[PDB]
This record gives sequence, structure tokens and C-alpha cells, in this order.
Amino acid sequence: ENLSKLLTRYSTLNTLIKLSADPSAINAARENLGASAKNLIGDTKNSPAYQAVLLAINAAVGFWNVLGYATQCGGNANGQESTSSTTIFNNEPGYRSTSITCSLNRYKPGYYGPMSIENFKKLNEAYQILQTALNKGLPALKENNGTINVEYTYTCSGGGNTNCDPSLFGIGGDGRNGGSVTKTQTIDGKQVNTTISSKVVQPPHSAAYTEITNALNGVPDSAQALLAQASTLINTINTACPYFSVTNGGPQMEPTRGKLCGFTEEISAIQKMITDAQELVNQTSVINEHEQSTPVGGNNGKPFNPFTDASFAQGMLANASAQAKMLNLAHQVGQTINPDNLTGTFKNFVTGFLATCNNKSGSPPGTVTTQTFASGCAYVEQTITNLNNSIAHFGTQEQQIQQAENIADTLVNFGSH
Amino acid sequence: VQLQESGGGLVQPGGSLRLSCAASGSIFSGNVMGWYRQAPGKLREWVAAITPQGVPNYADSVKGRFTISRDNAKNMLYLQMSSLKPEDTALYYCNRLPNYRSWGQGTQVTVSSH
Ligand SMILES: CC(=O)N[C@H]1[C@H](O[C@H]2[C@@H](O)[C@@H](CO)O[C@@H](O[C@H]3[C@H](O)[C@@H](O)[C@H](O)O[C@@H]3CO)[C@@H]2O)O[C@H](CO)[C@@H](O[C@@H]2O[C@@H](C)[C@@H](O)[C@@H](O)[C@@H]2O)[C@@H]1O[C@@H]1O[C@H](CO)[C@H](O)[C@H](O[C@H]2O[C@H](CO)[C@H](O)[C@H](O)[C@H]2O)[C@H]1O[C@@H]1O[C@@H](C)[C@@H](O)[C@@H](O)[C@@H]1O
Repeated sequence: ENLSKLLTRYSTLNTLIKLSADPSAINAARENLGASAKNLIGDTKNSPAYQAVLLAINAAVGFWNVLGYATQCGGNANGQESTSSTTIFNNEPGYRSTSITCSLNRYKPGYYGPMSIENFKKLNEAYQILQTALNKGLPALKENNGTINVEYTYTCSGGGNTNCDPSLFGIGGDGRNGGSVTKTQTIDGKQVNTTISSKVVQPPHSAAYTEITNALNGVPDSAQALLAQASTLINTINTACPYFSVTNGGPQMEPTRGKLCGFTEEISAIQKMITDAQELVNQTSVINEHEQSTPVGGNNGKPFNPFTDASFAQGMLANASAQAKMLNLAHQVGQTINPDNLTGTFKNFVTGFLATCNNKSGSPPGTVTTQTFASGCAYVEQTITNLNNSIAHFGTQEQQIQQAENIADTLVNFGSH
Repeated sequence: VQLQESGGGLVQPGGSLRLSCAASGSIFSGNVMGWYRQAPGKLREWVAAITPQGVPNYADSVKGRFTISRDNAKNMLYLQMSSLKPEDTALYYCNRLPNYRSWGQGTQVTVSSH
């Protein structure tokens, strides 16, 4: 009906309309958005956005740390059965080992069977890149131009084994022993130089093997790019759907054998966490494109008119709403995996395995040992705790973001007429 | 999906109070929870918060006088106020952090010399 009988009931609205008419209050609100933007995209420990990115990525890594030791893999480079082919990937979490062996012969790679070596190559590379970056520490979300260097090895023995043949890498026909090739590769739209080198080794009393070294120079470490790597890791597991079987007083794996894509509730959560972090990282560009540091007021030195001097308000609203979205999504990521709200086999998988570390003493993130297998070793519990801590310490900033969203919303309304 | 505050009333400066909030499990469980107030002529202000594992943190205006706490078995949040001043007068409210869409009715706290 009329404004008074309305403000009788909703007195915090009267106060809002008063702030919306006062430049000193509008500018105070804009200073605040400036500051909370910095907490969100310029900080690390105290940013919920950062902790949520880090959690999504660590969940992916942790899932493979738990289950890789038990995953069948093998065959030759053409994706077919091999007779006698042993292919060993270094710095992976295998049974009592820092390497995973793929030497399942005779059976044909594919669904409900052994993972082909082409897939394991895709999986490995993403794993080495993620663990390398986890080790050096993830950058703040605004820093999206950084790079790192990544290096990893794998070997081939057995007669018939085509997995390290030089034509696969563009190295000469000769040149398995000593040959090398340097070649730009394309990763998340950026240009990476990659050197691939081959040597033959002939030990004293045991079989000859080829060793391949991959050196990736200028890999991007931005949140966007590392989320793409996590996505490759978990999608390759889920699409290839290989067979696994576990060596089980202590925690109980459910199911104990079968196909890996059969952890549907776990892979769907992981994929949703990644998706939610991708969309969270995309608010970064909306914040940057609507900076709030220019002060506002009336003009020709007249007093401020909220119905005509407020064309800045659409920007202010977009900036505030984006921040509120980064906060809600960060919280969503954590709730998808927090064991306090899980049941059944899923809860058991998380508290039993994913959120634990059997490595020897807690060594730094990104670290594989002979005792990594069957546990997550990706700081999943500590990351949950720190997400919650950052959120508790964002109490005031969340309230300021809401006030600036309300002020800008009021001004946008006034200015339609 | 429900928030119910209680325990408030009129007290004397230097006096003391205990507020309770009853929350539904879907809000409470596994979530940071916190307390807020809205004083006359102002917008809602954040007061205190506490993580599921029990770690508290407070706004500068109340630090050292208020204690926040939670009971995870019964879905309850509490706020214990000491050394109260008139400036602490307001409608007190509870929620999770980040905030659920809909707020409860709150509980009125008034501090007045006499
Ligand atoms: C099959 C194989 O590995 N042959 C190489 C040979 O291995 C034997 C020796 O190490 C020997 C030492 O005493 O031991 C044998 O294993 C024994 C153990 O000693 C014993 O303790 C245990 O109980 O039993 C096992 C066996 O049951 C090893 O099997 O060693 C040769 C000498 O070091 C090596 O040849 C050298 O390197 C090559 C690249 C070549 O230039 C030679 O001139 C050089 O001296 C053998 O490697 C194979 O050699 C043949 C040529 O005769 C081929 O060139 C072959 O490559 C082609 O074919 C393969 C198929 O196997 C691929 O399809 C590829 O596309 C072709 O280009 C080459 O095998 C490859 O390279 C080696 C290093 C390894 O990675 C294989 O997996 C590769 O396929």
C-alpha cells in the first residue's frame, strides 16, 4: 500500500534506503568489496575459494592413491593383448613400492579388464603434474600465468614390448639408445616445451630394458589448468573402467573386487567437486572486470541523486553477487565430501581410506612412498578443516558483501524510471 | 531448514545472559555455525562463529566478554554474555556460515541502567 505502513513492519528496510542515498555509505561498501575480493582471490590460507580448489584437486589424487595399486593394466601400444610385456611407471603408488607395474599379459585391455597403456599414460601424466604442483604449493587464484617444470620416467622390458618404441615419440628409427626429441606440446591453450629421451640399460644379472624420460617445461599451474588435469585423471579412470581386486584387522574395502567405475557415488562426487570449483574460478574474471575503487558522488558539485547519478550500480551488483557465489560454491565443494553428512559405503570409503595417510612420519604434500598405497595421502582431512576455518573467519566479509549487494540492488531499481 | 533462538530479555549493565539456538540437522551438521545481532537504526552485524570441531572466533566488539559454543549431539548453539553494556542491545540471531536463505525470529536483548 504505502511506504510508512510498510516501514512499520520492516525497519531494516528504512535503514537500507537511507544508506542508498548516502555516498559516504556507498563508498564504504565499495571499499569493503575491494577488500573481500582480495581475501577471496589474492590470499591462500584464509580464502575459502582457495581451500575449495585445493580440496577438489586433492580428492582426485587421493582416489588414485587409494586404488591404483590394485588396478589391472597391461598389453602393447596398439591396445591389444601382449605375450610378455612388463611396463613400469615411476613415482606411482604400487604395492610396497614407489612404482606401478603393468604386466598383465594375455587378457585383452578394455572395460571390466586391464587398463591399456595408452590410458595409463594419459592417467600418469596428469598425476605427475598434479603431485608436482601440490608439492610446490598452489598459487592464489588471481595468479593465472605461472608455470612449473615436471619430469617423469617409465620403462619397458620383455620381448614384444612396443610401449617405448622411438616412432611413438618422433625419435629416429635408430636412436632408442641415446636419441632425443624436443617439441612444443599444447596444454590448457598454453605452449609447453617437452623433451622426450630414450636410453637402453643392460644390467649385470637380469633383463634389458628401455627407459623413457619426459621433461615438461613451462606447464601452467593456474587453478583453471590444474582443475583440467584433475578432471582428466578421474575421467580416464571412469571411462576405461578397469578391473581391480584388493588385499584387505583394520579398514574394509566395499566392494573388494570388480570394476572401478562401480564406485559411482565416489566418482560422481569427485566430478561435482571439480565442476563446482571450475565455476567458482570463473567468478574471478567477473570480479576483475568490475573493479570498485573509483569513488562516487553527485556531479557539477550537486548533492547525490539516487535516481540519476548511479549508473555504477549494475557493476557493483555484479561484483557483489559474484563474490557471494564464490563463497557458496566453496562451501558446496566441502559439503559434497565431508564425512559428517555421508552414510553407507561412501562414508566408509572416505573415513576408512581417502582421508588417511599410511606414509611414514606426515611428509610434505605430493610425496609418494612404499607405504602410500591403499590410503589417500592428499591431506583431505586437513583441507576440510582449513576450509571450515576460512569460512568462520569470513563472517564479517560475508555480511559486507550482502550489504553492498542490497545497496546496489536498491539503486538499480530506483534508476529504471 | 529451521532456526529458533531464545533466552533473551531485559538486564542491567554489568549483568549477564545465555542464548540458545535450536537448529535443524540439515543446517547444523558439518557446518560452521554463528551468531548475529541487529541494533536499532542499523543493519545486521556478525558477532561470533564456531567450526564443527569447536574452534571459536569473535568480532572485536565482543571479544573477551562473550563465549560461543555448540553441542553436536543435540543440534544446539549457545552464546554466553558477560559484562554487558547498553551498546549490546539488539535482536540476536543464529545461522550457519555461509547463511541459509531464511532467518529465524531472533531473541530480543535489552541493556538499560534502570
Ligand atoms: C627381448 C629383449 O629384451 N632383447 C634384448 C636382450 O635382452 C636380454 C639380455 O638382457 C640378457 C642378458 O644376459 O638377459 C635376458 O633376460 C634373461 C635374464 O638374463 C635372466 O636372468 C632371466 O632369468 O631370464 C631372462 C629372459 O628369459 C634379456 O632378455 O638384450 C640385448 C643386448 O642387451 C638387446 O639388444 C640391444 O639393444 C637393442 C635395441 C639392439 O640395438 C641390439 O643390437 C642391442 O645389443 C635386446 O633387445 C632387442 O633386440 C632386438 C634385435 O636382436 C631388437 O632390436 C629389439 O627391438 C625390436 O623388436 C622389439 C621386440 O622385442 C620391439 O618390437 C621394437 O619395436 C623393435 O625395434 C630389442 O628389444 C627392445 O629393446 C629392449 C631394450 C627392451 O625394452 C625390449 O622390451 C624392446 O622391445
